[PDB]
Amino acid sequence: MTDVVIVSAARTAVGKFGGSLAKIPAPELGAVVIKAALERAGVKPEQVSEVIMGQVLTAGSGQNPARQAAIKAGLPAMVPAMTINKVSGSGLKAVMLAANAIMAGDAEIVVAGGQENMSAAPHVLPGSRDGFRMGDAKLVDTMIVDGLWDVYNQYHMGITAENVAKEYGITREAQDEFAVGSQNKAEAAQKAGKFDEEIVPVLIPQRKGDPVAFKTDEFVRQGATLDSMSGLKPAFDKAGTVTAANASGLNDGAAAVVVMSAAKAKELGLTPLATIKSYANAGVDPKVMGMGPVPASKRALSRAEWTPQDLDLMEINEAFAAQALAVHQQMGWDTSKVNVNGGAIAIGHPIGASGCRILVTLLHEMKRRDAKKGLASLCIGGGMGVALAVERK
Amino acid sequence: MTDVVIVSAARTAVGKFGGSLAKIPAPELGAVVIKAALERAGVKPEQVSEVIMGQVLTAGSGQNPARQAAIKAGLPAMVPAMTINKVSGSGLKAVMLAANAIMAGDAEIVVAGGQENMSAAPHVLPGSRDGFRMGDAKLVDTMIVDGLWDVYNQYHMGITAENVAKEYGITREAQDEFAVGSQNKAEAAQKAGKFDEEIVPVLIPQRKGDPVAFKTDEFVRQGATLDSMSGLKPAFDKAGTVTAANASGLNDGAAAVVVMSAAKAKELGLTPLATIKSYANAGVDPKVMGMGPVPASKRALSRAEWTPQDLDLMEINEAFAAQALAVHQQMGWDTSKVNVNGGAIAIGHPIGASGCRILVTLLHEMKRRDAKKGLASLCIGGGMGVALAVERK
Amino acid sequence: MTDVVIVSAARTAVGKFGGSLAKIPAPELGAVVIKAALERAGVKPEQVSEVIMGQVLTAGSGQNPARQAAIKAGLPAMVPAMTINKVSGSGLKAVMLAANAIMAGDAEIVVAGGQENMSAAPHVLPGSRDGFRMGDAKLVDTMIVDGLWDVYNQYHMGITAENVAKEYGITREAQDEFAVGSQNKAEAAQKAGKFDEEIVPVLIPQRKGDPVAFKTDEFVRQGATLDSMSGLKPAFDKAGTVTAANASGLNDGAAAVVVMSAAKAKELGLTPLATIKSYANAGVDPKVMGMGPVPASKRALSRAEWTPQDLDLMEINEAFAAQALAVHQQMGWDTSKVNVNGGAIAIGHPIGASGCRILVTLLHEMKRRDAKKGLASLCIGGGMGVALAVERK
Amino acid sequence: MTDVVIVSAARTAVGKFGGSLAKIPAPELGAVVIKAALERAGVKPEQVSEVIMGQVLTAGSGQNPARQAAIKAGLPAMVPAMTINKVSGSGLKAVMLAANAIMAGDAEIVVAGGQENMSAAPHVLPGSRDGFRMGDAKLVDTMIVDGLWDVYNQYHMGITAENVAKEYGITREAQDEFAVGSQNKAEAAQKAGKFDEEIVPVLIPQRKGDPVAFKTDEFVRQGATLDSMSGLKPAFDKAGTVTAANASGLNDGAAAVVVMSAAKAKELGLTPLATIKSYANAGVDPKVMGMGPVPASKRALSRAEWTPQDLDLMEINEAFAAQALAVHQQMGWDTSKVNVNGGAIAIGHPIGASGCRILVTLLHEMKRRDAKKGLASLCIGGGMGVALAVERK
Repeated sequence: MTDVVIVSAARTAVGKFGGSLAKIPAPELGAVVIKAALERAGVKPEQVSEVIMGQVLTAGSGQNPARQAAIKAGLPAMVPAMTINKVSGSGLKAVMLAANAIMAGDAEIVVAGGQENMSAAPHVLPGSRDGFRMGDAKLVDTMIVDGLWDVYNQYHMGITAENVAKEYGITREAQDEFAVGSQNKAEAAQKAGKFDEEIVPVLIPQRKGDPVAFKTDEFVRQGATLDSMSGLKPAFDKAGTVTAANASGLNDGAAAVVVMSAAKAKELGLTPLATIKSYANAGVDPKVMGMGPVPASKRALSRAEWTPQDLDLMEINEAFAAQALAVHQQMGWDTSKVNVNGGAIAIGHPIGASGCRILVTLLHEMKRRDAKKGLASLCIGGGMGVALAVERK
Repeated sequence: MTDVVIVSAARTAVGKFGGSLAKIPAPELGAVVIKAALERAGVKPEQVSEVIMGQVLTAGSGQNPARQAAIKAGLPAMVPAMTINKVSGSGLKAVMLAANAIMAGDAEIVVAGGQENMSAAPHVLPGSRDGFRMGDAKLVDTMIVDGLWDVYNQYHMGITAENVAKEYGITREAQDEFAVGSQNKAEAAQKAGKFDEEIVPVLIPQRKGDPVAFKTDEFVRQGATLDSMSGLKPAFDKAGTVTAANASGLNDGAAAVVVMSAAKAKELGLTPLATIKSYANAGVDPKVMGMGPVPASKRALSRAEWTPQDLDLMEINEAFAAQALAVHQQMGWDTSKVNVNGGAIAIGHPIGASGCRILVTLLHEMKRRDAKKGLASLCIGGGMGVALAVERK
Repeated sequence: MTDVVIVSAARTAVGKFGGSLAKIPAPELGAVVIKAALERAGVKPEQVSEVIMGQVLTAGSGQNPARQAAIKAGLPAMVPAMTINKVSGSGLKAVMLAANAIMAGDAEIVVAGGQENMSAAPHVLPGSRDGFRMGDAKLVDTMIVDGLWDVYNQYHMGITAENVAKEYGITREAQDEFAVGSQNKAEAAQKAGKFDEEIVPVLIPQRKGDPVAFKTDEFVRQGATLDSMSGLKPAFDKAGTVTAANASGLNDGAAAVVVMSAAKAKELGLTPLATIKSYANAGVDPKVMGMGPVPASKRALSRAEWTPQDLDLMEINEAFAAQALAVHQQMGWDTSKVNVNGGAIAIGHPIGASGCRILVTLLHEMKRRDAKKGLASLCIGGGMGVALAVERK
Repeated sequence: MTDVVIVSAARTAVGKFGGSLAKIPAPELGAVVIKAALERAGVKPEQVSEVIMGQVLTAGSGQNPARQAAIKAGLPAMVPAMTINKVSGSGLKAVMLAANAIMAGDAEIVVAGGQENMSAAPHVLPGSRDGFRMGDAKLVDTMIVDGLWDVYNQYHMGITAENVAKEYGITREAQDEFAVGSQNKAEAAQKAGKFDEEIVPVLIPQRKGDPVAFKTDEFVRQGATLDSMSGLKPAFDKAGTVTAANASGLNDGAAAVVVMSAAKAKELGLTPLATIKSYANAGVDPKVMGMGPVPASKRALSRAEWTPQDLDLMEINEAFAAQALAVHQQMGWDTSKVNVNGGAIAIGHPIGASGCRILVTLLHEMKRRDAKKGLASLCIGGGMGVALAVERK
């Protein structure tokens, strides 16, 4: 059939919970990256066939957050858009959907990624429409129930990370060591300007002044040490191993890529960043959802006819050190090539955006080191994984 | 390219607002129809490659509503699922994504549809994290803001219907006539048992008694007359034309179809209900979103190399009589072949499910009258349409 | 100092929970009875020195509910008013404060009573001003927390009634005979027109035609039998004696009397309903709050130099059969003189009003029988009692 | 009826909105002053006949806040208590009711005052019991609606201040100058230690450390100048005179006095702080509620047979400089004898407590300077005033 290529890539910086992006709605972050990614590609808004954006947390967001991002980015009304939710998989699954559509001949050019503002997620009042005839009622945190809580077992994602830690023998000390590594890798990449090219600024309005650009991954902890972690108390289970320091955060951000067939890029005179080599999803038991990247990455590698050793660089999302370590244990690949600029423990985890955020990061680093074969993969609440492989000439 | 077929199709009856389905969460509705479509197909749950369900209103619904439906339907954890939101387009867009993934080689068997419980939609409290230092605060109705309110113009979907009525000269009296036709057609279909085959029952628990089977479209008003409608006051604009009787309702329901390649159905010994001939989306100005089906249906017909006159049967969703009538005026096709068993004014409009609900109704009627060429289409809040054409041997 | 007289008495009928008064704010109910009590007394609004109304549930009620009722009853701005809260004692305590003011020469004519709309009580959101940075938050039922919940032991008034039943050996059977007696006596009183004179109609706006006059104690169960109660489940504790049928309900209503010195009444040419003989409060352990009426009634009788046997008629509130029966047990008086027209189990218990409601009922029955000596008393959540004795010449 | 005397007086320091007392519920503030006032007087908890506490904002506070203060202060269950609401009049009115009760013979020893935590007042959800079938709902601020908002005119207390400013010609300049005066007087009293004796410390738990003694009027702004006020935006009306600096604030605190007959204090060997000479209430138009102290103070002076010139010392509450100035203009009294240690503009205005707070301040300063004739008065939302005159031998 047809090869799919990525012609451009952009992300916002990732905001801390209640931080610099907390008052900017997720679609407005999405618009920043859709607009930037098209500019970078040299593609006019009217040439876009569709926009697909992941967003998990949509309570009170208004009709179709992806359409809002597309319109706010300047795209004309003739360009249709769809919002998707595959939890942390969303941002990457959008690119997968774009590739399916191009391959099927349903679309020519697709802007795909994800957008999330966890800070702005509201509380919801279940049963409000009916009323509360007697007795107390509950205001439920949508960020938790819709973003972070397993339906089937009724406990937090952090408990799934405890389950994975026990199953694969991932100790508290190894978690913390992995977490310090991520922070120091991120600090080192940040301090050396390595995130400069991939980040586009978001202008934050200021009461009686000009807006200020936000363009730094403010969640990254500089000068992080093992000692600053090894004393912390477990966050989710009193006898447990997972802490605030060895899990990712609650974060805000967006990321997008522009996708088209290789034949279309050549028709337009565009040199692609990379070819999409393969992609795959996978399902696992919700109890061990952090393991999804294993069967997903294995399926993606098999579709690519690659081995884990053929890879030059990977981005494997760090929702929890416990799960990222188990994944590395089970894949057997070389971890000096994974998250070389740090991961989500340091950078943050805006759930519906991360899938494309890590792809953006992967592509920019590949180019910088002239890596030829890369993979991005993430675990997914409710027991899934997605993985996508890219190849450079 | 690979031909994609639909091998089975099932819907719940549509519940009234606060009616028989009001306490059954949308993913339980989806489960009922996923499970029945697979039974009807003769496809085991472990054969399924992916589930894709639309659901618009997801506040407090828990992680990834489509996964919830899949798991509740008895599908194993290895089967991935994803939720989508293209407003009222969702349930039909789901089927489109399924066909894309089959044609691309990404999936083999997909269960695709939509699910919605508008009755259960809650209120949300924006700003609840920060708190309310002084003064009052708004509890926002998610059904309205997320389902029924245009972002760009900040008014109800009903005003977009008034815009269309004005633009296209659709009178109050023409709307009411249409609406009475739809109710009378739905009444005739009910009395004749036309919906018996497509409807699968939902068992409604009863306090100290056996569950009761809900299996009838309880929103349908039997004995509807013009005099019952022509006296009502307009619902959205005091000088307008759109009333509660010539617009659809707020409703609960779900619908699903099982999709696979023609080669796969042959291998499995399955006789399809139909082949998917073509499909398309479209964008239009949000102010006239009701017109979405015109460019969508023209693109789908074009892709099929059919003309409007080639069609034997259509299902064009009746969000508002005003928009359904403008769509017919612009397409110029034979309206005696449209919504022959009634439409949403009568049956209801569970937004995230409607696009698959109408597909289910189309396919069952096509089979009963031996129609060969069909089309389903819907408008979409924010200014879009989708359309899908099917063909039977 | 002075003899204090009651010149007039009026009450609304008592509304069922969510029933006929549920949409009428408490001060508007209080306005009804203040206006009516003054017309019945022959006292014009500008002669009033003060208005004192009990209201327990005042969340979102607006500034000073008693002043609202006074203004709404047509009293001029020059007449001050005060709201009080002694839980169920409130409505009677108002009368006691009125009589103190008069005896001290602080006031001349006082309208005193209480008003309550339990149906309209809202939920509150504690911590709302600081916000809920992460996690679920509680909407607290003000009816329960402010009206019905013991602060010190953190359980329902119904558990205090279980405590009383156990300590004084009041059995489930005793309680149910008491409760059926109350229903039957109320039904007989309604048939005899006993409440025709005391009740002031409240006009209730209707969907269609003219407002309907609400003027009947609609909570009273006609044709109640022992068999309808002896089989029910306990309402507050598995091992309990207290049920929905042997406790009163959640109710709406108001009541007021007009109070002044005997000398002021003769100077104005008015004939009193009765003279206030004495009154008292008392405190008991919160655990057995239902016994409050014992030390309160003993103190009032002692202040009157009367014996329990001197009484012709008593109104002793029946929040719970369990506590009313223990009160009777400890006082030793003839229970056939008590609540002769039925009590709160049948009529209902609008908490801030009930203390004057029962006095109103007492005074009208005393007149009709030409009884000479009476007493009203109530228990009070948090461990108190109030009692007040009246004499007719 | 003998004279009534005040044997002791105690208050907390006044907290700023969201300040040092913010997390201490009102009845706990109440408890501090009840216990202290009894200790100062030499009265054992079990000798108390009744506790009477003002508290305006009671939404979710639990049953009978006055009783809660009494029990928390260590008074036995046998001591009855009552909460009252006459808005800002509440705390002085409680003393008035205590005096009426002693004169009447009803009580012997009464603890009276008020308590308020405005910081902690929650939001309420009106109609929550019935639910919100469609459309947005409103969370309402109970501080504003129950404490600060005029029922009849539907506007803030600040607007009643603007009414008084216009009607009595009280300029923006005159108001800023008065306000600078109050702040400067309070500053000097803090440096001098004039409040040392009246204030009782409240221990604020620290999380990190031992609990800190809160014992200073932390709202007082030291170094206040005319220049810091004279350019501020009006806070309530655009064409207005009232600002955040010439009005008091939103505050937390409690105060109580112990009251008994002169004969009783002699029997117990107790030296009064003062004799209650007289007291009065009054009503005015809600629109001009700030003038309430005029007729209340004239009525109280009249019952005392005093003239305004007879007074050695006054405490007239400063809700708004606009009304305090109008009150002084109408009474004609010596303003250098009013609020000599500063007033509410500086000290703060915890509404249900302020009427006792100013009395506590009055009594301590009267003793310090050997003043013989004193008076305390405040305005009341909804159009009222209260005044109480005291006399030292």
